[PDB]
Amino acid sequence: FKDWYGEIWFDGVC
Amino acid sequence: SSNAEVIKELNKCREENSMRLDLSKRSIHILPSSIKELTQLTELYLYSNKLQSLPAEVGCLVNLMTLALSENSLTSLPDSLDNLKKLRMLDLRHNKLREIPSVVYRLDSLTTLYLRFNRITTVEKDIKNLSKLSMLSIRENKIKQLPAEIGELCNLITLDVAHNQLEHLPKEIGNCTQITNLDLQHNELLDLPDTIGNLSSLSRLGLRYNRLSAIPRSLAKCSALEELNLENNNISTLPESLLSSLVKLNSLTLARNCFQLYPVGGPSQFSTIYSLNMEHNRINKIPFGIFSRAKVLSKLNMKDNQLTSLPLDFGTWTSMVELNLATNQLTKIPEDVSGLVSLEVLILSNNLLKKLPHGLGNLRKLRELDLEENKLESLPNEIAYLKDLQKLVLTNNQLTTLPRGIGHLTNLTHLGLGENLLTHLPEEIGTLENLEELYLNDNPNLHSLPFELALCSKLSIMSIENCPLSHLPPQIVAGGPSFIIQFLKMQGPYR
Repeated sequence: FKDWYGEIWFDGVC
Repeated sequence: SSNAEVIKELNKCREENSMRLDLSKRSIHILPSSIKELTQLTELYLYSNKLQSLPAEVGCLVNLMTLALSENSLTSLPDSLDNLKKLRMLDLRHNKLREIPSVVYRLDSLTTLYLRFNRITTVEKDIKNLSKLSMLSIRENKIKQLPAEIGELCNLITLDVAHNQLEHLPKEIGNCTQITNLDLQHNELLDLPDTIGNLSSLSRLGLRYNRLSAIPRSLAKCSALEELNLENNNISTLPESLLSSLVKLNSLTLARNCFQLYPVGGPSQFSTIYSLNMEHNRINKIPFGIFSRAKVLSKLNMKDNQLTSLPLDFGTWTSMVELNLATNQLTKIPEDVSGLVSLEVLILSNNLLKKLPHGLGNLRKLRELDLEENKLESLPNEIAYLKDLQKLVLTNNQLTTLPRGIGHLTNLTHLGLGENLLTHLPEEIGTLENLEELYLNDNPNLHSLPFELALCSKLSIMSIENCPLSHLPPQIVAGGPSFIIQFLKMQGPYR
């Protein structure tokens, strides 16, 4: 998912 | 921005009594102490600058609720930030922190804290003071342990510790009963706490790239799990019918582990999952009937395992859309493959196939067929009915001729025939309306090309390197594909 900063997090389970 | 331009922005903010101050993306080296007059601010954005320190006057902005310091060179924070009793979101990502600044542990009004991509090594016990934290991100740091005090964050919903050096989790993590998103990818976890089952709201559990050798039996109590990624660990089995309890599971990844068999439990454990990834294991068989209840299973990856045959009920996988069986030891595909009417992608690379079943031609929606690195000595005439086929990869097989029915593959755009034993191509190649890429390189017995090849009006890529083509003028083939097609075109019956 894209966080407020535009970075991706939770890659692998999104 | 110069210092004067920054001051002009502050003055405008004061005159307009604006509650938001955005100074991001200005190459600012110094935040002037004049910021102290902007007491009405609730949001201060300073990300993407060159700040190496924050002035203590920022503590005078007692109404601040959002402070974004992302992408600077900060190593610390002034103790005056104690006075920001209303701060809700603090973003310190992409700085030069070797630690969580001491004052942050005293900002007990925080509900959102981003520490991603620093050099932090320790999470102090004082983390308990941030009991209002619902989102915590310490992704990409150097943290080797989490304090038991992490269990006092009973409002924690999203916890991202991806890319650290954790070897264990404190059992008290089970006290964060609200955790719904937990990312632990790329750590060094040797095991998970048995209290993990207390997280009944957990929906996404990221565990790829760790050192787990087993999963706790209590994980079956995380019945809200939708995404379970165990890629690249050291797991060989799953506890008794763990998957049967995960009634919301959408996708499961067991790839790159030590599995020799499917997890025990029967078909009840795959009734809800949409995609199943088991590539790069040592699985020697797919159990009979394990997918009889997998009504929504659309993607199965068994690449690089130990399969020597497919199960008897292989033809019952009517919902399968993408199937990868590459790098196994299959010597034949059952004729029952004709039952996979929903299959759009079929990957059979690097097996031991010498021929294909006639039932392959029934896959009316197949779009991609990868058969490279087998022993194929021929293709069945039934391939003519693969009207949806767009890509056909046959690199490094034993083909000498192609079925004339291959001309009915009107949707085919990529045809990879390199490293085969082709002596010639059928004249029906000319009806491949959409053919764009034709790879014939390394066919040492290919001495001719049909004139009908000039009829493929979208052909733009062709390789014929190391093809004799002795039946064409030597100077023609010497000029490459451009002269060859030109010759076949203007020297053929279709000009």
